[PDB]
Amino acid sequence: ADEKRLLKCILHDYDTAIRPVQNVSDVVNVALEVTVVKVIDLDEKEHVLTTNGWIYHEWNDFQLKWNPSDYSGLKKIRIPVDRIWTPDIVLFNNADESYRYVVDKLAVVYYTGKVMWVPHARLRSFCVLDLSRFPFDSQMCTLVFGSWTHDVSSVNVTLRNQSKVQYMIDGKEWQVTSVQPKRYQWTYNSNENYAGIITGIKLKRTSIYYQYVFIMPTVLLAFLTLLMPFIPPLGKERITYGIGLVLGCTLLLMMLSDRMPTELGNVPVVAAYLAYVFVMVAINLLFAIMAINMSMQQLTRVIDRLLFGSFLVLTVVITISMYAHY
Amino acid sequence: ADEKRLLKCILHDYDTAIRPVQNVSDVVNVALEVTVVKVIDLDEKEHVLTTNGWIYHEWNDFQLKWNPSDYSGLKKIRIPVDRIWTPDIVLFNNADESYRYVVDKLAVVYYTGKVMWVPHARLRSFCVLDLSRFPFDSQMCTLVFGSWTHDVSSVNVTLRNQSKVQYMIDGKEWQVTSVQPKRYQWTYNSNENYAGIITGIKLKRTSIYYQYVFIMPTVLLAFLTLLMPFIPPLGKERITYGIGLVLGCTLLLMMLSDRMPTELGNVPVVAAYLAYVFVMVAINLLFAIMAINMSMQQLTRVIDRLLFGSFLVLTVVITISMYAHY
Amino acid sequence: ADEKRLLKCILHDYDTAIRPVQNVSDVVNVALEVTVVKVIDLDEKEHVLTTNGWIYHEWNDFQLKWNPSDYSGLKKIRIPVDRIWTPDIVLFNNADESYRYVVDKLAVVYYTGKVMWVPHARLRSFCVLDLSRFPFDSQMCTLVFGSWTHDVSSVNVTLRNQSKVQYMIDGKEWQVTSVQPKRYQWTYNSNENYAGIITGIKLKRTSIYYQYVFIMPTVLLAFLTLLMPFIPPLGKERITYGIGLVLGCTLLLMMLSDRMPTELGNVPVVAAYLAYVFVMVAINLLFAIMAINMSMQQLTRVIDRLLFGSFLVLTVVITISMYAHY
Amino acid sequence: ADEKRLLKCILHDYDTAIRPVQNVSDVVNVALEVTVVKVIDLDEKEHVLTTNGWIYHEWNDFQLKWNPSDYSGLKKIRIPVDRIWTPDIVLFNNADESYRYVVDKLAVVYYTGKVMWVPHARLRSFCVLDLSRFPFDSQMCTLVFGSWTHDVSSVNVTLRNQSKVQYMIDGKEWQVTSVQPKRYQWTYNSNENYAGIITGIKLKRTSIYYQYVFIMPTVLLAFLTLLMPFIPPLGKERITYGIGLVLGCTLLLMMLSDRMPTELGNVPVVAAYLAYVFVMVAINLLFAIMAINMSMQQLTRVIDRLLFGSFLVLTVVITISMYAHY
Amino acid sequence: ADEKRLLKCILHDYDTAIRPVQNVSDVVNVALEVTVVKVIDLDEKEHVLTTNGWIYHEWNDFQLKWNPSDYSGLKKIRIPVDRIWTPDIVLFNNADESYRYVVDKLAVVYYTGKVMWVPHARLRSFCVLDLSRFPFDSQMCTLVFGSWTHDVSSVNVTLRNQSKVQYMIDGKEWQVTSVQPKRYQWTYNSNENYAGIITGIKLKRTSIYYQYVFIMPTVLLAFLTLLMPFIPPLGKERITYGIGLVLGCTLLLMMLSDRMPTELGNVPVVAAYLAYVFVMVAINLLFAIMAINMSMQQLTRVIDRLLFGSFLVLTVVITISMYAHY
Ligand SMILES: *[C@@H]1O[C@H](CO)[C@@H](O)[C@H](O)[C@H]1NC(C)=O
Ligand SMILES: *[C@@H]1O[C@H](CO)[C@@H](O)[C@H](O)[C@H]1NC(C)=O
Ligand SMILES: *[C@@H]1O[C@H](CO)[C@@H](O)[C@H](O)[C@H]1NC(C)=O
Ligand SMILES: *[C@@H]1O[C@H](CO)[C@@H](O)[C@H](O)[C@H]1NC(C)=O
Ligand SMILES: *[C@@H]1O[C@H](CO)[C@@H](O)[C@H](O)[C@H]1NC(C)=O
Repeated sequence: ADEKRLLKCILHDYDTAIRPVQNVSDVVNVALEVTVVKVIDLDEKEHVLTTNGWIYHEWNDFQLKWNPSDYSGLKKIRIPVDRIWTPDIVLFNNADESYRYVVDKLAVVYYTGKVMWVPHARLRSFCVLDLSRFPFDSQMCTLVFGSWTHDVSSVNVTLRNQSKVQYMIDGKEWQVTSVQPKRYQWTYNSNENYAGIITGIKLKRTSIYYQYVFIMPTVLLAFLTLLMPFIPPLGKERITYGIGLVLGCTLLLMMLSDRMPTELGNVPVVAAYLAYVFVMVAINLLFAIMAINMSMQQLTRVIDRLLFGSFLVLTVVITISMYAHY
Repeated sequence: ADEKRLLKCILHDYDTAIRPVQNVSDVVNVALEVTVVKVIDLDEKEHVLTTNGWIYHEWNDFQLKWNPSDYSGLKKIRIPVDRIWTPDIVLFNNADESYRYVVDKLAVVYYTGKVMWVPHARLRSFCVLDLSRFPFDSQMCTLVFGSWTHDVSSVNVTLRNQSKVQYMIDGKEWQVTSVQPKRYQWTYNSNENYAGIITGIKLKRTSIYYQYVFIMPTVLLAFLTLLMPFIPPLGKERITYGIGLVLGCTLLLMMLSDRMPTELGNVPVVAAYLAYVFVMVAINLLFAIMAINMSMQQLTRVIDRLLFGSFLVLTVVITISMYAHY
Repeated sequence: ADEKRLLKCILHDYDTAIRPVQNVSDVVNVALEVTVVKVIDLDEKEHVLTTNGWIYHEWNDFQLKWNPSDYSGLKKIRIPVDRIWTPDIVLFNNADESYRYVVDKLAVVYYTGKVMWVPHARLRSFCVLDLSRFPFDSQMCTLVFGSWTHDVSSVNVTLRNQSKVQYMIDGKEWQVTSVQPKRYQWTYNSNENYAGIITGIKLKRTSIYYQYVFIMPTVLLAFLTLLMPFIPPLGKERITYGIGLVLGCTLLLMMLSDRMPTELGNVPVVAAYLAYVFVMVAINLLFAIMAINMSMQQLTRVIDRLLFGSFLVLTVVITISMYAHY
Repeated sequence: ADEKRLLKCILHDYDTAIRPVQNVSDVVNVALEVTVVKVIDLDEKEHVLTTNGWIYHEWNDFQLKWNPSDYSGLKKIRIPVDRIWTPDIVLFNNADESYRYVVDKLAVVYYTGKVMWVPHARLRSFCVLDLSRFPFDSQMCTLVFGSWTHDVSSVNVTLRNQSKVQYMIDGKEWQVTSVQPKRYQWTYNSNENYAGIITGIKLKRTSIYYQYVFIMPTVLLAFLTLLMPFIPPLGKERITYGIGLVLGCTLLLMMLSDRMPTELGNVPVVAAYLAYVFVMVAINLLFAIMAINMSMQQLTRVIDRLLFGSFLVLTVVITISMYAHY
Repeated sequence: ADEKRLLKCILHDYDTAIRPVQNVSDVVNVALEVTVVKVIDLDEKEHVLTTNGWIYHEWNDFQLKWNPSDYSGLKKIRIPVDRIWTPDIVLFNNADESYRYVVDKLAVVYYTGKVMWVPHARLRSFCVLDLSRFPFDSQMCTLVFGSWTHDVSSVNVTLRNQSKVQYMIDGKEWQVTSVQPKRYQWTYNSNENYAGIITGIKLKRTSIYYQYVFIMPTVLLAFLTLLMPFIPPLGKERITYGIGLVLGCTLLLMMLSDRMPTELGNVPVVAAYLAYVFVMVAINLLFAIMAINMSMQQLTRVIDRLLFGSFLVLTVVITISMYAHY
């Protein structure tokens, strides 16, 4: 055939380690354009982001060079990567033990050595999450690419000439805002410098799950605690009501802890509000016990009325402070 | 022997990278028919679907050709895939890090190059699930196959001529309705175009587990809350009963949060009903507190009777709104 | 040496793809008998069965043939499978992504071509569980083996001449009853026919863990629920005691749903009894509420006495209905 | 160099399948001594033991034979296992799907063919646990090694001549008692026999975690239940206190069931004590209900005093029955 | 080209097993410098530490040598590890089944044989954690490297000449203090001796999650317990309040046990304080029961006043003893 002849005549002595350059001092302008097609998940327990995407490689090759006119056209040939040279561009903060690939076993070539190896992969990266806004958070994550082994003296990791990648991959759990990728000059040491590509993915949470699971039960428990001071001390249910709120707040705290991650910086607003209704319960149990001991003149009516007013105004201001996020 | 000499004569210089076509401009008509023999699971926590099945490959081969009359019949020979050409048809939204195979190490051949590579695999795909009807939902799943590396200019990914695949794989947990596969012409970019095969599996949930675990306790707590307004204010148990319902609703909310997935769009109907009975408990506890403070003329009888009637009508209408699904 | 000489002389041109037969129309009589030496687990959550065992392969080989008389005896030679032909017999409903092996890297040979390859493996299969009797169930499991690629026209998958495998692998968690293997002729399509070997493992549950965790607390909660009607209505404890039973039943339902699997058909007996004690606490709370509102002539004594009699007889008859299983 | 000359001159025709013996009837005396350097864990949920260690191989080799006198000394050469013959000695109850290795890629050799391959591995084995004494248990586990493929007619799996391996690997979670390895002749069938090596590791639980998490709360709730009969029937708190104990024992039962394994033989002592205190709560709630029923002559004082005495003596005798273990 | 001919001329007969030394008695001075760039996690459940980093390997190579002057410069060439010699330096207490690598498939070489292999890896090691100060702890962990197969007679595992690695890679969950690495001479046996490089990472916990989820609810439950002696015995709520505290403490214990690791030595301070609050509730319920029995002259007022004083001083002193950690 003809493709077999081309493979025989252009993979004669092509070692998979030799740098595909003519002049040793010259480098190869390896391009890159990473695209995320679907974000899988963002687990804050281990600060892992799992996003499905494809990485667009493109580099010139001095050794791969053939003319189509004598070889009957055939301007598109597909070569597996195991037989041609390959850049070592990998994601720096990969979560997986090994950097895995999907259909990264075949790369197209052109007559002017213009390979377009495009692996697809489930990138598992690390990003910092600011849970101060949690769950109404906008934790932007970063995907980073580059070569750990060789540096700018070997390859010039550059961005694609056409960077029309202003896409919005809207999902059912997150809304994704793509950020135009940039190039930064990494410095392994003082003498030598490396190259790197940064891309940004801004995640805005649009799922109702966390609101329904935390905000509604917590605010409604705060609602019952707001009505705590009304029960008369002699009813023998005031302290029982308070301890019931203790149990309910403890259950909500256990659930939130089961959900909210261990590796945390500042406390989330929902966790703070749950803690704050918990101390609400503590303080108004203090006042209920004081009132019942004093009952056995009865001026406790003014006391718990002003107490109710103070808790109304302070709880509503903390609630609006929390709501200002959304 | 005969098979050994046939292998020697037909694998002389068959590289595993060369496209098996005579004319370079011509393509190879690769067929496909995916069949699901047993669905394993559908985990909505990560929107993953695990289904066991086999995928049927069929393509003509120009190079592999022999006459059986001189070679003593032998119309069926079994060749491992590592020695012959192979299409890169893969599932687009694979959940696994790598696209794994089961007994995809041997493919049959015919004298007119008519290979029948039939891998078996545990396909792990992604689905979009409308949790509104959950658990009485019909979350359809799609399995999509195609070639990421090479495109229509290389292969024509086409459906089987005989598509009698109207089967129903009825399981003990899901009712599976097969959908006749379709072919869609994927467009990687404006200049180049690709091919793809999409199949559908409609999943009907027939498991008693979910409604037993959620609907029964939730409607039961709704029943108990419905009876709350009879408890006299002076009995010192109405508030205790209400806080007991608070604790029960909190426990049901914890179970729902543990089971119902985080990656959620609209709220499920069972979650809505649970939140609705939870705010029910809030409101009728408010009325109980107002009644007990007003007790210490006693018109609360008419008040809680009309209250009970209003909650009868609204609880029955929300319950029948839920039941309209089933 | 002599073993190296034999290997050089009898593995001259032995490709690992050629069918080891003299006449092409003739097939090779591959024997098989799977033996389970220790069952690991049976997880009903994903219908997975993990059993450790060994699979006995035995097939004649036309090509491998030498006389020991001129080769100084030596009737026992060990060959790794990577260099000899191997049947593709695999388990049809494997749960693992790939069909893995243990010490399946060496197979013995005889002078009259009687290879006795015996892999050991952790078989991970699928079972259908009739959990109506759960936990006092007898969920039988089936292990099925055969060749997906090649069929009866290639190999005759048969049982061993002697099938004395009537063993009982009694464990500390399961009673294992082996079933003699059977051969069934699988039909991939109308024109072609395949072969398969099925074996059965009857699993009796002898563990006390599930009993102690579910039946004892459930029946004792039902016991307390039975005593609820004796509490006088005016004691302000009947409603509190009833809601305490409601919370206890809710917690027990949480733990049961945590343990009992999602992929379910008919409801298990313990789950039915738990739902039934939920109904119990609901109904007797209804009657207690009616009694307390009616208290404010007091004929409720006859009412709750006949109520206790009716509920005692129905609870004991349902309890003996459950006990009839064990 | 010189080591390259050794490698060229001793790996001339070294096949990795030939048995390293001169006379075919003779066997090779393969020695072994497994050593555990750090036990990772013992999970009773799946009866798995994860222990880090190294396994010591030692066998004579006929083909490796060279004298240092003409070869400039060099008594120490390191050979990777891929080019040298190795025995198939593998753990008989391996828990992993495949038998994994750590730095089992290089083995030393001597001039008198005395290969000393010493792999390191995380052995994941199966052992039987007597949960009766749990947590104050001494569940000894066994590691068993041998050759599944070939038998005593091929290798004589023997123990090290110097077996001074009476070490104590004391950890922060388990007390490890080493047991001298023994050799047994495994019988695959009646005609042929195999070989095997047993080592024993006795695990004494010295952790305080299980005591603090189960014994303390269970005995403490038992302490509260012991004081239940003092509460007067008319105080309207005896029944509420009893149901609070019901909820407490239910919570401890849930957490214990979450921790205690499913694959269980006889009931653990802590589980038995928890069941005992739970039926304690049932019985004394029965007596409280009867006392309040007769409350509405009051001879109940003698009744609950003698009840307190009898249940105190039986509580303390069961407690000392538990304490006899520790 | 030039790199291709250099590779042909310098990988003529370079086996990947021969020690790269001229004199057999001489050793090769393999250097090492480990760097941790980002700690992932420290899971005390299995005493595992996951830290992302890179390992700096550097060794002389006698065979690998060229003169750049006649080879047109080219002072740095990139070579994959599969074709050159490699040290077997690995982490001694690796948690993973196999020692995995990231981009450890390419190593640079210099003209004076100064290979500078720099693998990157997710080190999963074992370290001892002193849970006494937990969560306000400083549990140091150790990473250790060395050669299990060959010893000092083969390689002199030395530390980097420039050890300016005094970096503080502070994260959002742990404050990381690097410790300058040291060299220790491991002794496999009496006759032979090995080498090893040890480095230390001091991990200070700065996360707010742990104290927020444990100490705050625990200290506030102790606070609520402290108010208990005020409730009058005749109010029929003191026993109910106490049993509510018992249930809350039981829930808190269940949550802590879910979080606190099983592999434990000394009890953590938070767990001890929780045990103290159980003792709190038990003792004050005992006194409450005694007071209510004695109520039916009333000198109990002095009793619970002095009880409050004694328990307040004991709780405040244990609280300040706990706070002395932070
Ligand atoms: C790499 O490309 C950038 C793009 O502007 C250029 O500034 C830089 O000089 C290039 N470096 C090399 C070594 O080619
Ligand atoms: C592929 O097959 C479809 C089936 O009708 C046909 O319409 C299309 O033209 C074919 N394309 C090529 C490139 O053969
Ligand atoms: C396979 O063996 C069975 C055993 O009786 C026999 O009935 C059948 O004819 C055999 N088939 C072939 C193709 O040898
Ligand atoms: C193996 O060694 C044991 C050690 O005493 C010996 O009793 C036995 O006879 C040996 N067997 C063979 C086949 O060498
Ligand atoms: C290894 O290096 C250390 C560094 O001082 C030195 O003390 C020791 O003697 C060396 N050993 C060998 C065998 O070179």
